[PDB]
Amino acid sequence: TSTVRVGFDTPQSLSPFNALALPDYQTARLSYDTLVRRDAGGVVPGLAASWTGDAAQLTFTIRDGATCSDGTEITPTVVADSLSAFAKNAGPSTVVDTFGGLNPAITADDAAGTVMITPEAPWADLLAALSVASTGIVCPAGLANLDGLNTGSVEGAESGPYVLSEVEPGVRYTYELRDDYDSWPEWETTLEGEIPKTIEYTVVKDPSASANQILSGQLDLGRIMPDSRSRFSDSQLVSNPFGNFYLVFNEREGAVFADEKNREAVAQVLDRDAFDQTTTDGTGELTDTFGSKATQCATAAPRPALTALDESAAAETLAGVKIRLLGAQVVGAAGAGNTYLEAALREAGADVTLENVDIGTWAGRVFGQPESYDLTVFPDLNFTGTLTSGISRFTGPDLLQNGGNISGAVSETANALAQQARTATTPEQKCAADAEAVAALVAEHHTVPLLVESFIYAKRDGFSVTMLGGSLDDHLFRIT
Ligand SMILES: NNC(=O)c1ccc(O)cc1
Repeated sequence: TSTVRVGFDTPQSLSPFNALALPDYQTARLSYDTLVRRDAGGVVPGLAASWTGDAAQLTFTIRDGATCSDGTEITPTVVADSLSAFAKNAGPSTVVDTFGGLNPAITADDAAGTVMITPEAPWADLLAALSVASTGIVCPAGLANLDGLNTGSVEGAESGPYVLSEVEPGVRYTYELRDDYDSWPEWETTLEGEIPKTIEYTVVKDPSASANQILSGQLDLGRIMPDSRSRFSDSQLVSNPFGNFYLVFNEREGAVFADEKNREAVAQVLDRDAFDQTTTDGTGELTDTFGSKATQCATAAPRPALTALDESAAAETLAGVKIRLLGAQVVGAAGAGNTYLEAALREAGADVTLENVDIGTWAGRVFGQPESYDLTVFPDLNFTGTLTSGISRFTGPDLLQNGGNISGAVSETANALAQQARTATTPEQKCAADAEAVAALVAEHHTVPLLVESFIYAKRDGFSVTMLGGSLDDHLFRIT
């Protein structure tokens, strides 16, 4: 057999530029190629053979024999056109995350074979950001039709190994391997087995449905909730550390969590052990910061001072307070963590409405309609492997003003600390700024850092799956 059938969530977009949720990145990974790719000890050559520079400026030398699905030579102008189109068309949040601002300098040179990126101020995260599927290269046929990229394949747009051949919206996305592609990344790791010719990315509505369809052979790979583990042999399971979870409040003037006393009361109600039990059942790990111990600066001083549980004080504060609680269904099986949080808030006398929605709908709400909810457990994908990703959700200009500040938080201290992380002379001054920024954001009740989850793949005999270098959107499927 040459086909793999993979369980996944419904995409909200098949355009790299509009990618916000994991399924969007999963599809973008098959159809488009990024300049660099994740492997152990950092980043590996992909569509760029090598690069030079630092936080203030990077120069990528593009690789030879790189082709689009029509035949266009992938040249410096093709890449710079793609990366410019990304900078202009992607969500403000993911652009400032990639470039430290909305107006990077991007300039090709077909003679030199170079693509030069000059962020409007130094941005360390730029290199790691260009490993992320959403920065995958869109060939000229794709730039001609951006509305087309959203719903599936526009002939010749693909820089990547697969073309989406059949689409059944919200059901199945059938990918076929292109015969004219040997532009694989320069992996240091050796993978056992063969690149699948077909990938059937198959929407599962539910974790129970995921498990059943591995067990009955309707699926070859698929995500399992921790409760389903015992249905499988240890050999059928591949567990990786994945999303890092933390609270995000709507802190805008007139909203209930504009008032810090209300945010503190939520912190006083959220038992982090109980939240971990409901969400991961002990397959995950608690974290006081925006990442795991593998995250750059995540062990540097200072550690945040978390608000202690105080259910009595919280009951006085939240009596009849109206809370629009938005929940992603990845936060525990069918959003069980969001259910726990609603119940802890209701127990404190709050008038809580929970909307538990699929990851695609959740992402559209958080990034498109920020004023439409009060509180969410944010399941972050820390692509860049730094604390910067998380700090950006709470600092700088509001998302409403084309910034990355999802919450609309105004922390003077954290804003200034985000600025000194950028001016930092050394890695150590950078970690001290990042660490102090997280401590400040926790001390002022802008967030509660919760946990790092485990992504558990359950698989059938003859199928492997690998995640290299702590990567999140680069699931390496193989037939064995
Ligand atoms: N935006 N966040 C996501 O798309 C996401 C999806 C699944 C996770 O297990 C974690 C994060």
